[PDB]
Amino acid sequence: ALPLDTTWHRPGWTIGELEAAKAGRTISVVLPALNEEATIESVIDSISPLVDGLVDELIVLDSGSTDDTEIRAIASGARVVSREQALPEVPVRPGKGEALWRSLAATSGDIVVFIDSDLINPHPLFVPWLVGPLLTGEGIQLVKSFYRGGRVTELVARPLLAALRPELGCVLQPLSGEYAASRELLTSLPFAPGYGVEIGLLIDTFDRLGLDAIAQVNLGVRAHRNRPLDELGAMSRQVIATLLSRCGIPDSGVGLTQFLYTRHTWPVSLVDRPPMKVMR
Amino acid sequence: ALPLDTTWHRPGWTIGELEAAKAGRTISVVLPALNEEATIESVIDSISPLVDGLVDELIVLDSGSTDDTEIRAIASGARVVSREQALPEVPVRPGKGEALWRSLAATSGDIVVFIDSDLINPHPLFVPWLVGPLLTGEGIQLVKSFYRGGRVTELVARPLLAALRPELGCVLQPLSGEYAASRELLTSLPFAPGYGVEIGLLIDTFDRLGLDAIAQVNLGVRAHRNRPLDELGAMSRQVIATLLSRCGIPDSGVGLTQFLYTRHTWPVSLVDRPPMKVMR
Ligand SMILES: O=c1ccn([C@@H]2O[C@H](COP(=O)(O)OP(=O)(O)O[C@H]3O[C@H](CO)[C@@H](O)[C@H](O)[C@H]3O)[C@@H](O)[C@H]2O)c(=O)[nH]1
Ligand SMILES: O=c1ccn([C@@H]2O[C@H](COP(=O)(O)OP(=O)(O)O[C@H]3O[C@H](CO)[C@@H](O)[C@H](O)[C@H]3O)[C@@H](O)[C@H]2O)c(=O)[nH]1
Ligand SMILES: [Cl-]
Ligand SMILES: [Cl-]
Ligand SMILES: [Mn+2]
Ligand SMILES: [Mn+2]
Repeated sequence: ALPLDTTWHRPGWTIGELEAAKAGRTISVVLPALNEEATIESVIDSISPLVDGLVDELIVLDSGSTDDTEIRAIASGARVVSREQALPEVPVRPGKGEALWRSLAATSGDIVVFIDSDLINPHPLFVPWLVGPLLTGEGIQLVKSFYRGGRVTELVARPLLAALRPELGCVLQPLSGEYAASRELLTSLPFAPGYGVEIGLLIDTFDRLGLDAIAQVNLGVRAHRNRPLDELGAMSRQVIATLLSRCGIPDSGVGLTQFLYTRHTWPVSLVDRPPMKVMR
Repeated sequence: ALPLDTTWHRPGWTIGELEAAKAGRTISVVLPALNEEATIESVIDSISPLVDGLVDELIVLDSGSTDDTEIRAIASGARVVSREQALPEVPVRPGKGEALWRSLAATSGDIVVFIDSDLINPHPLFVPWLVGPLLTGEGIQLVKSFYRGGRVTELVARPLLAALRPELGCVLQPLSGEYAASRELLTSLPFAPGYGVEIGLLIDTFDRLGLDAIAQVNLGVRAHRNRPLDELGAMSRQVIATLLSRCGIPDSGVGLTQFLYTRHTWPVSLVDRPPMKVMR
């Protein structure tokens, strides 16, 4: 009933059917992680039984952790790849976008799945639920999750999309960290910096391929790290810079300032990474 | 230390000094109210001792209440003015902006003060603190309050201003409902609809008069009705339509939709009321 292919109920497919449907295509899973020692093990454990079956590859992309993220992820059997290791010829910039962009060079799967590493008790059918529409459908090259409280999503991302790309008004969670896409699409698109990366991929995919190429899947309920409002403001600012730029609007480049009563300025970036294709 | 005149500490002035400084100028106070029976009395009580002294006029602008707002405000001694009564030649539209715009025709003070009517225990020096810089300073024609959690302010309004009008980055509470301004300025400016009205007045004042004409004052701590996120999303959407329009950006006019799992669409308006001047 939406112009967008939307699975509302627990998808039907079994692990075996999904695996059959691959037909020579490979699947990489990527867990970006910055200081997530309390949750990383459980996220890995939820996925690693799929490895050498439905999933051909799982990595943790460690984004500069100074806690025990790497040693715990290793103890869980995971290959852990630093930003450095992932693309050593290019100096490292901070932010999630960079980490995901670099993960394209550390993986070789025809389909790439992203899952956040701060999730509290993730379901082991997250990945199968997400590759469903890529594997069985035709035309689909991006799958976003939705769930059941997304303050930045509900107050910033979705109202700005109603304002400037109303066609995407039917995406329920445009900022979701859990999503899958073809390598062909991801290495052809630029990667916005920091927390701008999801909203950039969504709009560029739509602008380049239209809605027919985009699916969304219910993953149930989502629980993750709840962050203080001051941190979310910084995030929101980067979401706005990236969204305005994709819509042709000039962004000042001036970072958000907050007065807690003292003055702090958060970084914002107007620099995207290019399509990973150009690094061939 | 800011390009904006900012009173950080309890203003010095006394009620008598402020009253002397009026020099023939009159002061109207306006309380917009939609279904605020639990708080309206205390807000009125906090201000009505100023009447016939510092304040020449106090009204409640009743915005269509179906609870006991009017009868309680009356029992508190307040003149209660409906949207109808305030400007009978023009049919009533919904939203806060309309109510404030109409209040310009129901008042005659050279200075107009707005105070929200859902405030929990407001301080009786709110109004004196707000008219301070209009009464004593020179050049000032708008005074906004700030305070000490403003989710729409911190995630939408202030980051969008950093993006599109960075000069206003130093306004700490651009959406505050407690503020004062000259009649000359207010009847010269258009009034954005619904919850767009504050952000519209701020940007138009700046664009027309620059920062020198704008002051802000600490009013301490603010407590008010906490609204559900779905309601705030609608608010945020109107804040965005109004902000984009003042910045020269085309807004789709498409209202926000939410899926709670069922589909609802909230109204958004691209229609401003004209300067009240044209209704002379
Ligand atoms: O520099 C960074 C920052 C974050 N992360 C990881 O990225 C994931 C999501 O980060 P988080 O700090 O938990 O973001 P959220 O506050 O949850 O933001 C939501 O909205 C963001 C904007 O789209 C998305 O990037 C997020 O995935 C989404 O969960 C987590 O596993 C982090 O460890 C990094 O790897 N590097
Ligand atoms: O149609 C309406 C809606 C609201 N109100 C009154 O306006 C005031 C503020 O409304 P509220 O629902 O409490 O808004 P907030 O969620 O607090 O929104 C904040 O941010 C808004 C956008 O700028 C401002 O309009 C508000 O004053 C500010 O408090 C209250 O006294 C309401 O009774 C009306 O009179 N008519
Ligand atoms: Cl291409
Ligand atoms: Cl004029
Ligand atoms: Mn998170
Ligand atoms: Mn309120």
